[PDB]
Amino acid sequence: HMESADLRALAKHLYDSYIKSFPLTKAKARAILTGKTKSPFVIYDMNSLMMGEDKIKFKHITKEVAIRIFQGCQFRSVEAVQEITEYAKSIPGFVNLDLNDQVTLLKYGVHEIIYTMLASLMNKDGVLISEGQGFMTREFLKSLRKPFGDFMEPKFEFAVKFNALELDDSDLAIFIAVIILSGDRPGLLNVKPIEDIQDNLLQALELQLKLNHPESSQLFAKLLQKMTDLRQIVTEHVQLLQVIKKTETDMSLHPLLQEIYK
Amino acid sequence: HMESADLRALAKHLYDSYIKSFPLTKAKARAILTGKTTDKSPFVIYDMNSLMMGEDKIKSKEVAIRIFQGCQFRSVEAVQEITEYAKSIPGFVNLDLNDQVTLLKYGVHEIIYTMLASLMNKDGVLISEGQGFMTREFLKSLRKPFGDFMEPKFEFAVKFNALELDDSDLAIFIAVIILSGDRPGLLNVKPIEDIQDNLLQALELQLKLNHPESSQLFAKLLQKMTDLRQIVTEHVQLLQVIKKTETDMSLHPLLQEIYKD
Ligand SMILES: N#Cc1ccc2c(c1)c(-c1ccc(C(=O)O)cc1OCc1ccccc1)nn2C(=O)c1c(Cl)cccc1C(F)(F)F
Ligand SMILES: N#Cc1ccc2c(c1)c(-c1ccc(C(=O)O)cc1OCc1ccccc1)nn2C(=O)c1c(Cl)cccc1C(F)(F)F
Repeated sequence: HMESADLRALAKHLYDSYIKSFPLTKAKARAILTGKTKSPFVIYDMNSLMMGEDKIKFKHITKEVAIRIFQGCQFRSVEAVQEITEYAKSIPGFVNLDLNDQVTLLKYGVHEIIYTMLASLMNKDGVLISEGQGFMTREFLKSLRKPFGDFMEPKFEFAVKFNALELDDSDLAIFIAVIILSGDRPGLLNVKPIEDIQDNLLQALELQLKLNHPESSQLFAKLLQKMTDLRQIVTEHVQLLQVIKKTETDMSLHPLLQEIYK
Repeated sequence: HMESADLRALAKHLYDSYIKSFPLTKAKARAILTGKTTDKSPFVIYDMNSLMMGEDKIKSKEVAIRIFQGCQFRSVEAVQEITEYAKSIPGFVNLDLNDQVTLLKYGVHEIIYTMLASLMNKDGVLISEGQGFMTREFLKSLRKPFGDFMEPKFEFAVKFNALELDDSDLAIFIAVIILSGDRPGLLNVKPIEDIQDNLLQALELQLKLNHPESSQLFAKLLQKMTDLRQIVTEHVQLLQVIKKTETDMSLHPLLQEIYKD
């Protein structure tokens, strides 16, 4: 169906575009998390949060602290959506799809991709922020009041298991493309070219994982099994947000801000 | 990890055990559903009157309850058939005993949905070992919550059935579902994953040999193991709500144990 050279070309194409599209790759994030490269500024409690937003001055972080961090996660997610959207245009065939289907694939895909790429920034002890210039501890995030603490912890829980696959950026670039080209998103008009592109991406991912992880038994199957979960986690996620909206009233934004985050 | 001759041997073993464990294969269900055979034709239940004729042909409760209890009775038998099949999977009975219980507890429902599809087409489902056929339309028109309890099974089945898997494919697929290392509370994840790795390898080769023109059927089938997780969760959220409303219903103790947490 496809030749190995075409699959390697597709894989290289996607890695290159993935490098241009996302500000902090997994390779650089890991160097920061491990201690293998200016230490990031560490946020571990209320006082160090206050110094970090007065020193680094995070555009997301800057009345109650738990609310402020939660909304900072939203600000960054909105940024990620545009980065993923630009990445999608580099996937071969994507821009030739019907315009409504492009929108639909992005609309229902970004949540899964944001979770996936968040893991690249996370270890069991915390998460990089502001392009790796800061590090906020898991314990500080989990200890936020209300439901905000239990909103943060499931991301870490997923990340630790996903990170045990030890995927690198060239693996992730194809994996992310596969998620986008999901022919079962609701309301798609023309499923057939979407599945045709996804089939080529899956062949590419399969070959990429055998060449890059030749000792990792059935990694391909295990990664698709993670694409199973991601569906669940995302559904859990939206049910968490809606509960927050109906319970909390200290969370009103300028109506324009609400529209941006709609 | 395993060689192809070993993978083909595992596939044949599993298909043999599957035939021995499940009385109504997909091959026989399809022969019944397709027809042009006088001897295998089912009696079709499509409304209240034909249900009552069916009990005098195929062989005090409100109709939706009676149908619902028929589903439970057969689900319990399915659990029994799946348990018997599971013990034939190499390595399964050598696992920690608590993990065997745990794998069955979280696996039977996903398997029941998978094998229910074999009995289904877009118009209804085989019952009574294929002697009867109850229409989708009749099931969906049951009152209360029972009508919409039936329909999602059909929605999954029409999509799963588009893969056109036969029984030798399904025997390996079902084994993979059972040997899932991510079930909550497992004690020894690694020996389960080691078994699943061999079953996945076996499934991969089996689908390439049996569906050589079916591009990426392996990946599409594992993606189906996605939905199944969703369907099962919707199922229990319906089943519990029904439990809280209806008391003319009692669940079989085997099923009761499975749904606890
Ligand atoms: N620790 C943690 C934590 C917890 C919940 C989170 C996130 C982080 C993030 C997130 C995603 C991507 C990136 C990135 O740099 O690539 C950075 C992120 O946060 C950095 C950050 C950490 C600490 C305080 C402020 C910001 N997103 N998010 C969501 O909740 C989320 C998700 Cl996963 C998917 C879709 C939509 C959303 C959201 F809109 F609702 F936010
Ligand atoms: N159409 C349809 C329909 C709809 C809901 C159903 C079922 C069928 C079945 C079921 C499962 C396996 C088999 C089999 O022959 O292998 C047969 C089945 O039904 C046949 C049949 C249909 C109509 C009237 C009488 C019998 N089970 N079930 C459940 O609801 C179910 C499930 Cl999936 C898992 C666990 C527990 C349950 C239950 F206890 F709650 F019932």
